Formats: sequence, C-alpha cells, structure tokens
Amino acid sequence: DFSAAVPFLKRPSNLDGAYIGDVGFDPLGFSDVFDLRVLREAELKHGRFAMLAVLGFIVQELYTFPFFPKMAPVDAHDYFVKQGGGSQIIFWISFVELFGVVALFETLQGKREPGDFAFDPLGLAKDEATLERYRLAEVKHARLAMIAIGGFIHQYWVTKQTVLEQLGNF
Amino acid sequence: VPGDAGFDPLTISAWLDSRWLREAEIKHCRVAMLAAAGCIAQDIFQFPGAALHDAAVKAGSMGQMLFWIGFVEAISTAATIQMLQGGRARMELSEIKNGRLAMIGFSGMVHHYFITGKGPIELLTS
Amino acid sequence: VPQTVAWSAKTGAVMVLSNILCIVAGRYVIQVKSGSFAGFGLPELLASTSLGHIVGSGAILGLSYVGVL
Amino acid sequence: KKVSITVDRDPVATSFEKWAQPGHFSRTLAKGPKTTTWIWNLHADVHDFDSHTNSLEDISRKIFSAHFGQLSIIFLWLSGMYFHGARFSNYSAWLSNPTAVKPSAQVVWPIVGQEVLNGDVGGGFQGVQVTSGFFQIWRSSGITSEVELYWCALAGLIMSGLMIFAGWFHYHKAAPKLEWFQNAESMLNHHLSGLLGLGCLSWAGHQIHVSLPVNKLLDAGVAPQEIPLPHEFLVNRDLMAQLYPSFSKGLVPFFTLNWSEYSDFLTFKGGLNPVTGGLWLSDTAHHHLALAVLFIVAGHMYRTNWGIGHSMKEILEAHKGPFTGEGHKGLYEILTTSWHAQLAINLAMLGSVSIIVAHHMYAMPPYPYIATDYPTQLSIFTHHMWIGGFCVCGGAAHAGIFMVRDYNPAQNYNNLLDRVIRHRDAIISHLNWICIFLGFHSFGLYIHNDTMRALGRTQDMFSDTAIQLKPVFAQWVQSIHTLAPGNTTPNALATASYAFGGDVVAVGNKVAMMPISLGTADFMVHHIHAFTIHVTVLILLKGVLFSRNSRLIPDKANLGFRFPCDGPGRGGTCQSSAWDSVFLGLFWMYNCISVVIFHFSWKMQSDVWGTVQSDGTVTHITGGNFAQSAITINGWLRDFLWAQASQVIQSYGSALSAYGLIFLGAHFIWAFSLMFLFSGRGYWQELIESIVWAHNKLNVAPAIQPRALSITQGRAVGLAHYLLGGIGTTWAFFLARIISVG
Amino acid sequence: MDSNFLKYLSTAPVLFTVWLSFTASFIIEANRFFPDMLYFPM
Ligand code: CLA
Ligand code: CLA
Ligand code: CLA
Ligand code: CLA
Ligand code: CLA
Ligand code: KC2
Ligand SMILES: CC1=C(C#C/C(C)=C/C=C/C(C)=C/C=C/C=C(C)/C=C/C=C(\C)C#CC2=C(C)C[C@@H](O)CC2(C)C)C(C)(C)C[C@H](O)C1
Ligand SMILES: CC1=C(C/C=C(\C)CCC[C@H](C)CCC[C@H](C)CCCC(C)C)C(=O)c2ccccc2C1=O
Repeated sequence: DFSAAVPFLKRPSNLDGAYIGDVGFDPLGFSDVFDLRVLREAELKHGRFAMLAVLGFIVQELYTFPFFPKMAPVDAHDYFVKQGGGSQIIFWISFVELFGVVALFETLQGKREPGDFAFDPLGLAKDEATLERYRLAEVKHARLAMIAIGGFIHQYWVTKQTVLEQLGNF
Repeated sequence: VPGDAGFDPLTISAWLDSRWLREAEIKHCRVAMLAAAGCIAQDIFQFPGAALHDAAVKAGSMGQMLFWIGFVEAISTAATIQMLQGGRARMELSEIKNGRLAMIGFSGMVHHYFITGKGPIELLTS
Repeated sequence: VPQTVAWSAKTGAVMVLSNILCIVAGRYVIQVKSGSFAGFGLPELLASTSLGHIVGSGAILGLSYVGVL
Repeated sequence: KKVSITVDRDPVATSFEKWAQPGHFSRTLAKGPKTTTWIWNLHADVHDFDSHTNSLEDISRKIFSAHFGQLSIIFLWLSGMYFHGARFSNYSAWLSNPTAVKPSAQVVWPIVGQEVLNGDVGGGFQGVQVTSGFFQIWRSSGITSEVELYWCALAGLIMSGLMIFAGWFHYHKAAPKLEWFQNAESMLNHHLSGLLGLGCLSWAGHQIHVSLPVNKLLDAGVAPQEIPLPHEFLVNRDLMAQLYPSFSKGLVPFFTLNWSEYSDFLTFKGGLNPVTGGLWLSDTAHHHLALAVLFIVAGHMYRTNWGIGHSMKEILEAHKGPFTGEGHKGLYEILTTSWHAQLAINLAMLGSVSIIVAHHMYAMPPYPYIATDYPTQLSIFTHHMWIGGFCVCGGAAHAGIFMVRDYNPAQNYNNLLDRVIRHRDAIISHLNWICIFLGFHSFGLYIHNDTMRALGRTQDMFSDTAIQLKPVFAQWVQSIHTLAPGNTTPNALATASYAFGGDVVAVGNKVAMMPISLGTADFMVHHIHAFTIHVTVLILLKGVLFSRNSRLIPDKANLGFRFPCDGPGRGGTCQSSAWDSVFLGLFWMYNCISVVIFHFSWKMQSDVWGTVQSDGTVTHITGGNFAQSAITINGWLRDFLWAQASQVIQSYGSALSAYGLIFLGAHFIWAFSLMFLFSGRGYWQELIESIVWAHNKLNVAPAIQPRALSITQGRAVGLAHYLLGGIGTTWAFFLARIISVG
Repeated sequence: MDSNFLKYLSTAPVLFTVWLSFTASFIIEANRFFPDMLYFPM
C-alpha cells in the first residue's frame, strides 16, 4: 500500500479515507501515535482562525472603522493590548472555547463530528452532496490559509509593506 | 542490481544493508551529475543578477536552498526507513554509470579549481 | 610546548608502519574473528587500522617530542 | 548480531481506570483500606516494582519509563532556572559588574509584608539573592543577554516534553524486551562513547567556538551588548583569528597531527585567570577535548556484534587467585539480573563523585567570578556534600535489598560474595576495633584539650604552640604539588590549585584562592573525618553482611529487608533488619557531613576568604582563629557556632529574615522528630483508643480505623524530620552568615 | 468528561490539595484587599 499524495511513501494505516481531505500525507506518523479526531478538530480550528485572519489582514488595509485609529494590522496588536480591546476579544473567544471543551468530549464519545458546531444560519448546504463538496473545500481552504497566514506576517517582517501594497509594488 | 560489476574488494556489502548502500550510491550519483553539469553550464552562462559558496551564503541563496532541500530530505527519511523495514532497466544502468562518472569528474573539477583557480572548461580553453 | 612538525613523508612513514604492525598483530591477537587470507574481514581491518592510527599518532607525537621526528 | 532491538508493541493500554483505583499495583493494597495503615502502605511500596511483579521484563520496562519521567522533571527544573534568570533576574546588570552586583533571580509578591525579602541586591533590582551559581555558569557559557536565556528556557521545555513523551511511548506503545535491557557491553559502549564522549566533544566545540571568544572579549573589558553574536564567530573565521590567530590555519593542523599549532586555545596553563579568579577556559576546552578522546576510545573495549572486544564475563571469571576461591565468577549474572545490585554500585559511585565535585570546585574554581562569590562557593560545596552522603547511604540500602532478595547461594558458591559472608565476623570486629581506636585518638584529643585549657595548662595541649601533631604527609603532598609546575608537570605554567601553595589570587580585592595551610587543628579534624567515615561504613556494612542471618536471628532473610524486630525474646531484637542499619547509618552520615561542612566553613573564613588590603596583607573573615580555637570543643562552640550565629539571629526585619525564620523552624522540626524517635507505637495506639472513644460518643468515628504508625514508619518519620531539621538549621545558618559577611 | 478521570479527581489527596489551595487562596486575597486586620472593626 502506498499513499496517494506521495507515491514513494506508504499509506499511514490510520489514514484510510475515513476523514475528508485524506491523501495519505503523514510522514512523521503522528496519526498512528495520537487520536485522529483531536487532530482533525485542531486542523479545522487552526484553519478557521487562519482563513479569518488572512481576510482580516487584507480588509483592515482596505477599510478600517473610524473610531479606532488606523494602524498597520501586524502592529495593531500592541495598541489593542494596552487599550483593553484585545483583552475583550480574548475573553469572548475563551468563553466560546469553554463550550468547545465540552464539544471535544462529545467528539471523543462519538456524539459529534470532529469540527461540527452545527453552524448553518444561511442554510447554504441544501443536501448531503453540496455539504460534501463544502467539507472538502473547507479542508483545502483551511490548509492553504494556514500556509498563507505567516506568508505575509513573515513578509511584513522582512519588508515593511502592507500585503496589498506589497503585492502591487516591486 | 543495476551497476553490478562484482566490485567489492573490501566486501562492504556483507556488513551493511544493500538497500541503504544502493540508495546512498544513487543519491550520490544524482547529486554529482547535477553538480558537474552545473559547473560546466555556469561557466557557459550566468543567471541574471547572479569559492562561490561564500558569495552565495553572503547572498543568502544557500540558506533558503538548505531549508527546501532539508524539507525534501526529512520527507525522504521516512521513505528510506520504510525501505529498510521492508529498456527501462537500461535507463537505470545509464543513470548509475553516468552518476559514477560524475562522482569522479566533479571531484576532479573542484580539485582542479584548488590548483589553478579556474573553471574546468575555461581552464582547457586558456 | 612539545614540538610538532608539519606533515612530511616521514610522518606518513611512521603512520604506515604502525598501521601494518597493528594489522599483523590483529591477525595474531584478535581472539574472536593464508595468514591474512583466513577470516579477515572489514571489522578486523577497521579495528587494526583504528589501533594503527592510535599507536601511530602517539608514536608521531612522541618522536616529535624527543627529536627523532 | 545477537545484540538487537526487540520491542513489544502496545503492551499497556493508556487508560484512566487504574488512576481511579489507588493501590492497583499490589495484591494486598488493591482490595481497599480497612485501617489507616493502608494509606501509608500505599505510598511506601509504590516504586518497589520488584515487590509487585515477578517478571524481570515488566520491572525493567517500569524502570525505563520512570527514568524518562525523572528526566522530564529535571528538564522542567532547568527550564525554570533559565526562565527565572531571563525574566526575574538582574543577570544583565551582573554581567557589567560581577564584583558589585549580587546575583538574584527570585522575586516575591507583596502579601503579608513578605516583600521585605526583596532586598537590594544591586543593579537597580530587588529580589532574593540566589546562590546556585547559575549566573557564573551562564557567563562561562557566553550568554550575555536575557534573550538567549529565553531560548535556553524554551529548549528545556521542549526537552521536558520529549522526555515525558518518551516515557509514555516506551511503556505504553513500544516497550523493549528483557533481552534488550540485558546488553551490558552495548550499554557501556554507548554510554562511554556516545553519552560521555560525544557529550564532552560537543561541549568542547561550544567552548572553543562560543565560550572562548565571548569570554576573551568580556575579560578584555568589552561591554556585553558590544560583543558579536556567537554565530559571527562561527562564520567570520577572520574575526575568530583576531582573538586566536591559530584559527588562521583551520583544521589542517588537526588532521596532519601538527597539534602544537592549536596552543592559542588549547593550553595547559593551570592556576587561575587573574581577571575572573576562575580556571582558564582554554584549559577547560583542552580538558574536555582530551576527556572526549579517551571516553570514545574506552567505549570500544566491549564486544557487541562484531568479534572485536572484550566479554565482561570472561574478564571477571579470569581474575581469581589463591586467596579468593573462584574469584569474580557469577558477578556478571548478578549485575545483569538484579537492578538493586546495579543501583547499589551506581549510587555509591555517584555519591562519591559528588563529594569529589565538592572538593574540586572550591579548590579549582571553574567558573568566572565564582571564587569571590562566597555564598555560592559555600552553597555548592555544602549542597554537593549532602547529595554525596545521601547517595552513599542509598548504595548500602540497595546492597542490603539485593542480599535479602536477589541473592541466591546456589549461583554464588565459593566466589567473592560467599567468602565475604563467610568471614563477616572478622570484618565487623576489625572495623569495630578501628572505630573505637579512632574515636578515642581523635575526639579524645579534643577532650584532652578542653580539660587542659580549662585547668590552666596550655603547655599540655595538642596544639601548634604546645605538643604538636603536625600533618607532615599532607604538608609534603602540598610541597610536591607546588613544585610540580616545570618539574614533574614540566609544560604546566602554574599549579593545579593555589590551595597547595603559591600566590594569593585576588579579584575585586577579595581572595579567590590562596594556600590552605595545615596545622594541628587540621590533623585533628581530618582524623575526626576518618573516624566518622569509618563508623558510617561500620553500620552500613554490618547491615549488608548480616542482612540474611545472624547468630541472633538465623533466618533473617525470611523476615525481609524491612522488618521492625523479631520479638522481645533473645533479650530483644529491636532494629535487627538491614533497613535499620540504613536508618542508623543515615544518622552517622549526617554527623560526618555536618562536621565536614563546618570544617570547610570555618577554615575558609578563618584562613582563606577575606579582603586584600594595600601591601598585599589579607584580612580574613574571622581573622585566623581556626588555628588556636579549632583544637577544643569550646572553641567550636564559642568561636564557630556562637560567633557566627549572630547573623541568623539578628536577621529579623531585613532581607535575611527568611533565614532567621527557617533557622527557628528547622530547630522546631528537628526537636519534633525526637517525639517519633524516642517513642513507641504501643503508647500511641492506646492514646488513639481514647480519642476513638470520644468520636464513637458523638457518632463520628471514621470507617478507616485510625492506627498508630507502624514501628518502621515511626522510625522513618523520626529520621526524615531529624535530617530535615538539622540540615535546615545549617542551611539557614550558612546562608545568612555568608550572605552578610561574604 | 471521562468518569474515571473524575473518579481520580475525587480521590482524597487531590481534593485535599485543591480544597486547601482554594482555602489558602481566599485567605491570601482577603489579606490583599483588606490587610492588617488585627481586630474585628467595631
Ligand atoms: C520547576 C521549578 C520552578 C520553581 C520552584 C518555581 C517557583 C516559582 N515561580 Mg516559576 N516558573 C517555572 C519553574 C519554576 N518556578 C517555569 C518552568 C516557568 C515557565 C513557564 C516559570 C514561570 C514563572 C512565572 C511567569 C512566574 C513564576 C513565579 C514563581 C514563584 C511563585 C509561583 C506561584 O506561587 O504560583 C502559584 C500559582 C498557582 C496557579 C497555584 C497553583 C497551586 C496548585 C493547587 C498546585 C497543585 C499541583 C497539582 C495538585 C498537581 C497534581 C495535578 C492534579 C491533576 C492532581 C515561585 C518562586 C512567579 C514569580 O516569580 O513572580 C514574581 C511568576 O510570576 N514562575
Ligand atoms: C549514543 C547513545 C546513547 C546515549 C546518548 C544514551 C543516553 C542516556 N541513556 Mg542510554 N542506552 C543506549 C544508548 C545511549 N544512551 C543503548 C544503546 C541502550 C541499550 C543497551 C541504552 C539503555 C538505557 C537504559 C536502560 C537507560 C538509559 C538511560 C540513559 C540516560 C541516562 C541519564 C542521563 O545521563 O541522561 C541525562 C543526560 C542527557 C544528555 C539527557 C539527554 C537526552 C537525550 C536522549 C540524549 C541524546 C540526544 C541526541 C542523541 C543528541 C542530538 C545532538 C544534536 C543536537 C546534534 C541518557 C539519556 C537511563 C535513562 O534515564 O533512561 C531514560 C536508563 O535507565 N539508557
Ligand atoms: C548541486 C547542484 C547545484 C548547486 C548547489 C548550485 C548552487 C548554486 N548555483 Mg549552480 N547550477 C546547477 C546546480 C547547482 N547550482 C545546475 C544543475 C545548473 C544548470 C541549470 C546551474 C547553473 C547555474 C548558473 C547559470 C548560475 C548558478 C548559480 C548558483 C548559485 C545561486 C543559486 C541559483 O540560482 O542556482 C539556480 C540553479 C538552478 C535553478 C538549477 C537547478 C537544477 C536542479 C535540477 C533543480 C532541482 C530542484 C528540484 C525541485 C528538486 C527535486 C527533488 C527530487 C526529490 C526530485 C548557487 C551557489 C548562480 C550563481 O550565483 O553563480 C554566479 C548562477 O549564475 N548555477
Ligand atoms: C538532587 C540532585 C542535585 C541537585 C539539585 C543539584 C544542583 C546543582 N548542581 Mg549538582 N550534582 C549532583 C546532584 C545535584 N546537583 C550530583 C549527583 C553530581 C555528581 C555527578 C553533581 C555534580 C555537579 C557539577 C559538576 C556541577 C553541579 C552544579 C549544580 C548547580 C547548577 C545546576 C546546573 O545547571 O547544572 C549545571 C552543571 C554543569 C554546567 C556542569 C556539570 C558537569 C558534570 C561533570 C556533568 C556530568 C554528567 C554525567 C552524565 C554524570 C555522570 C556521573 C558519573 C558518576 C558517571 C546546582 C546547585 C554546577 C555548579 O556547581 O554550578 C555552580 C556544576 O558545575 N552539579
Ligand atoms: C537513584 C536513587 C534511588 C532510587 C531509584 C531508589 C529506589 C528505591 N528505594 Mg532507595 N534510597 C536512595 C536512593 C534511591 N532509592 C537513597 C539516596 C537512600 C538513602 C536515604 C535510599 C534509602 C532507601 C531505603 C532505606 C529504602 C529504599 C527503598 C527504595 C524502593 C522504594 C521506593 C518507594 O516506594 O518510596 C516511595 C517514596 C516516598 C515515600 C517519598 C517520601 C520520602 C521522604 C521522607 C520525602 C522527601 C522529603 C523532601 C525531599 C523534603 C520535604 C520538604 C519539607 C520542608 C516539607 C525503591 C526501589 C525502600 C525499599 O523497601 O526498597 C525495596 C527502603 O526501604 N531506599
Ligand atoms: C584528487 C581529485 C582529482 C580527480 C578525481 C581528478 C580526475 C581527473 C580526470 C578524470 C576523469 C582527468 C581527465 C583529469 C585531468 C587532469 N588533472 Mg585532474 N583530477 C583530480 C585532482 C587533480 C590535481 C590535484 C591535479 C590534477 C591535474 C590534472 C592534469 C594535468 C595537468 C598538469 O599536469 O599540470 C589533467 C589532464 C593537475 C592540475 O590540476 O593541473 C592543472 C594536478 O596537480 N587533477 N583529472
Ligand atoms: C460556515 C457558515 C457561514 C460562514 C462563514 C465565513 C466567515 C466564511 C469565510 C471563509 C474564508 C475567509 C475563507 C478564506 C480562505 C483564504 C485562503 C484559502 C487564503 C488564500 C491566500 C493565498 C492562497 C495567498 C497568498 C499570498 C502571500 C502569503 C502573501 C502575498 O505577498 C502574496 C499572496 C497574496 C499571493 C455562514 C455564516 C455564511 C452560514 C453558513 O450556513 C455556515
Ligand atoms: C506521634 C507518634 C505517632 C502518632 C502519629 C500520627 C498518628 C501522625 C499524625 C498524622 C495526622 C493524622 C495528619 C497530620 C499530618 C501533618 C499535618 C503533615 C503530614 C505530611 C505528610 C504526612 C504528607 C505514632 O504512631 C508513633 C509510632 C511509633 C513511634 C513513635 C510514634 C509517635 O511519636
């Protein structure tokens, strides 16, 4: 047996296609050592944060609420840290994360999918087929966005240019 | 199997795994062929805006290359461990023979540069 | 400071002598293994030449210390 | 290839079920408590793996993963030491003024007035002064900034996570088989070559490429933030050849055996660096390179998978003569089948090594500015003397556990153990006679002197100004060591240590080291040391030799290693087990190590440490009173304990008031221990009966019936509180005294 | 949450350490906000 993504490497044996997005890529082998449900929830949580973050970086350059002073997004962090606005965001995120801990227990028991928080306000996913397309898409967008996050945070560090301005410039 | 000439005076094959040895030889063959081709080609033409290792490390080219090669090697190490756990043929023979040839030629080219401070093809022209 | 010398063929001579000496000694004294063509393998050769580089390094440094060079 | 890796996959399931079942590991405790003894029995026997399991394989697996757990704790501890240096310390200020700033890496919160403990340590900082010598380690390493201390802290945390992962993995996922653990030749080859040899070689590489250039720039006087970062020495070989011109030649002299090129940075100077009062770091670099070479050479001795090498069994069985029967036959089987025999050896050697560390680090101060930081010198000498004494007594504890449990007479016929056991009366009677002879002629000299000085007869005393007991052999050895540079160590430039004789090394007008002269007081206290060591050996050896049987109890092995007695008959057999000789030998270890650290503290204050005033005269901390006052007990009581306890007892209201409180608290705990040591279990069970009655009267009696502690546990609790109180009293006394005056 | 992990957290040493740490902790907080109370203020 060999992994589909990388031909020379072997199929991990816990990656059997059970979870969407499985291409057999697990060279280190963490899937064997640890429960995959934890890792899939972590992957979705990390990716969802990253997808939001890359959009947030771009949008903040495009438009900013007037009351707060306009700042570079990477360095905005420090101003919010002193102001107390950043603490407010952390507290609410932590409050939701508390419920996330209970949800993690639900996943371990088997009552919950790894990343399912039953969020369908706009009812975008009409049927199972469109949901399947969306879940594979969400995995890809999360993975790519995790790469993209730090893509221009690190670029900001080498070159002090807004990612939009940097993209146009040079 | 390819590149077998029954050459083992020191009988290294008995005391080390064959799969590791042949994989090590093929990796060395590939690196050597690339390096010898690069040494002749680089004298022929210069890439735009670009002992040479020192200039490169100051430029920073080697450091980024090291990170990307290291990533490929880390992914590869899982594969080599898996192998240790457990006309195309003519192309394999050509790949190993040309590689062995480069492993000799490149070593000559670098040592030639120590002696004369010249690239191999230019040295002959001069 | 004890006086050492840059490498010359004399240094090589001492090293070669010591390595061969230990190869013959290893054919005699290695208890678990055609005077040199029976049972001679890579670990025996690599061990006798490792002791050759230890005996040879000591002999080179000592002969440099006393003036024999 | 009979040396191979063999592993059971997924042996033990990672479950929380046995967490909820205290006592699961033994058949006795797993059925639940009925008396309070169960609770104590749970903790007493928990890491006694060979008492729960019969198989050597499961015992070995438990030991390997518990060693990973200990490593995880040590790495967390080191990471915390680095983080407190990075975040809560005056390290950066101390780098600029090592002789003025006092190291401090602990800051207290203001709660009940306890913020008085944040004393003025210097460098615009307030905190608790620390004495572990970490600042001098970091300067020797070449840290020079708090940022690098944060990176060291993160490296420690990552190692801690990897060790706790490895312990879990190697117990629950991939546990090696017994034949893996029983590879003594392979383990020794890797631990000599790989662990110790590459440890020394890698550290030598760091010293050469980072410690030497950074510390040469520091001792030249360059400010720490003005010094190039440690990798610019690695790359810019020209910048390294500025400081050490031999680097212009690279590694060609190494490979061609022209090693005398490297004498810039691989020296054999000896003595101390005049600027820092520490060892020359070029010497430490050469030392670690040479130790690396012969540890890698030594790790090639034993045979593993290719026919070259020694069999340790053959070496042992071949060494036998006409006095010793079959010789060392059967010792390989003992040391590859008993963990207790291995722990007995390794604990005795580790304790001895810690005692050697204590002597060698005060006499040949290895770190820059540690010799004139007197609180650190006293702290690390005292600390490593206590670690040494404890580990030596645990070596005899586990020799007794081996003899009681893992010893089999059938496999040990007429070899060295059989013969020691078959003349143990001659050994113990001759040791007993030596301890009597040596207490009479060492402590009795002190009593003779107390009497003569008290009677007005000072011409009748053993002293320098009277009847003299000179240490001529020690004085002669000191003479030889001062003559050695240029004579018997011709290429050395200075002596190994100035303690043997020679110059006074002063750093910041404080003495780093200076010759430690030996007189009548030194003769007397060295024979006090030989007496207390011989008596401790007598108690521990008598426990090991008589652990299985005596003339008193012919079947002591059936009662075990740890039993309280065998009844009041035969006149009384209280404290007859091997455990009770470890219990009695830890008191005499405490006595021995207490006299050693008192001798060190008084001698160093009286004759070594102090300030160098103009004209080169030295004013010592206690003004040279050791010579004429350490010869009587009244001198030790008055001029050492009474005179030097002034700082602990006057410390209230200062930053040293914590030491005054710990001085009193440890006096309390020590006295409280005597309640458990002088008492017996039967009194306390009868008192508990009336207390239980009062609970029955109110219908509030517990279902876990209260018991007086066992006889052995009363002894263990008494000993623990005795050592805690006595060591704590000395810890507080030593630290407040030397922080105030040194 | 696992019932065996909760049965572990119900063991006597865990509850004793947690309860006395919580107890020590509100003594500490009460002496932070209301220090030096030698007497009941009346
Ligand atoms: C390993 C050795 C070690 C030691 C002895 C200390 C000691 C100390 N640290 Mg340091 N520290 C260390 C490592 C260490 N630290 C490491 C590795 C880090 C990096 C993360 C730090 C980072 C750090 C910071 C950032 C601070 C300290 C502070 C302190 C001080 C107060 C700690 C306190 O009261 O909080 C008590 C905090 C609590 C939340 C109380 C917890 C009590 C519980 C009940 C203990 C229970 C354990 C539990 C029952 C175990 C069983 C688990 C369970 C499942 C059964 C004290 C001097 C403080 C200081 O110096 O301020 C000036 C401070 O601010 N430490
Ligand atoms: C080169 C090989 C090597 C090395 C370095 C070690 C090292 C160690 N072994 Mg040994 N061991 C080896 C081979 C080796 N072993 C072999 C072949 C066997 C089978 C016969 C064993 C069987 C064995 C047993 C049964 C036990 C050990 C234990 C230990 C630890 C002793 C306590 C100590 O000093 O740790 C502190 C010192 C340190 C230096 C901590 C280092 C932590 C890592 C693991 C060291 C190696 C890291 C890596 C190789 C370095 C990378 C360098 C890179 C940056 C360039 C120590 C980690 C004991 C232990 O504690 O188990 C955990 C123990 O009970 N080992
Ligand atoms: C061992 C191989 C090797 C190494 C270490 C270098 C290293 C270097 N070369 Mg040389 N070079 C090489 C091969 C090599 N080159 C080859 C094969 C060619 C012919 C195409 C050249 C032609 C060349 C020129 C013309 C110039 C350099 C230059 C440079 C320097 C800057 C980096 C750069 O632009 O290179 C770029 C090199 C390439 C793009 C060639 C890459 C070819 C191989 C096939 C890449 C494969 C990458 C692939 C993704 C990995 C596959 C993994 C595997 C699992 C399949 C640097 C010192 C420049 C310099 O500073 O000199 C003054 C310069 O002007 N090189
Ligand atoms: C409960 C155990 C314990 C504790 C808490 C300490 C605490 C301390 N030790 Mg001590 N130590 C102990 C046991 C202990 N020691 C034992 C048993 C030994 C004997 C091996 C030593 C030998 C020792 C030395 C040699 C040094 C310390 C130092 C220190 C201090 C700094 C800690 C540090 O970062 O180490 C840092 C340690 C180093 C930078 C150098 C250590 C070099 C040794 C040779 C490493 C040997 C490791 C090797 C695997 C052990 C083999 C043992 C052998 C018998 C086979 C601190 C006061 C250091 C000190 O005094 O600084 C002021 C110091 O230099 N310790
Ligand atoms: C590497 C070191 C090492 C190792 C692995 C062992 C391992 C072992 N020993 Mg040995 N031992 C050692 C060192 C070591 N010991 C030393 C240094 C001594 C000398 C004191 C002894 C003396 C000794 C005796 C006398 C006995 C053992 C026993 C045991 C076994 C049972 C352990 C157990 O369940 O205790 C559980 C652990 C505890 C109950 C911990 C409490 C111990 C003290 C009182 C607490 C520590 C106080 C703390 C440090 C300070 C508190 C601060 C205060 C201010 C509050 C186990 C095989 C026993 C046995 O039967 O073996 C078969 C046994 O009878 N050992
Ligand atoms: C040690 C590694 C090494 C290898 C594996 C190697 C292989 C080859 C091959 C294999 C296909 C050829 C065909 C080749 C050709 C020549 N080599 Mg080169 N060569 C190596 C190193 C050196 C050194 C150290 C020297 C040297 C020389 C010459 C000269 C004569 C010129 C003269 O005599 O002056 C010629 C024709 C000398 C020199 O460089 O002069 C410029 C000299 O000293 N080589 N060399
Ligand atoms: C789920 C749920 C709902 C919802 C919702 C929400 C909020 C959905 C939001 C989804 C988002 C924000 C998806 C964004 C993905 C971003 C990616 C993949 C990154 C691309 C960047 C790349 C590739 C790059 C790059 C680059 C680098 C690094 C730096 C540059 O110099 C260069 C460059 C630009 C090339 C609603 C409420 C609608 C209801 C519904 O019933 C259920
Ligand atoms: C006081 C005493 C008791 C009774 C001691 C008891 C019952 C211990 C009391 C412990 C109580 C129940 C809890 C208090 C514990 C402390 C607050 C802290 C303990 C710290 C460790 C136990 C964790 C004995 O049983 C005994 C037996 C043999 C010789 C001497 C004596 C002896 O002196």
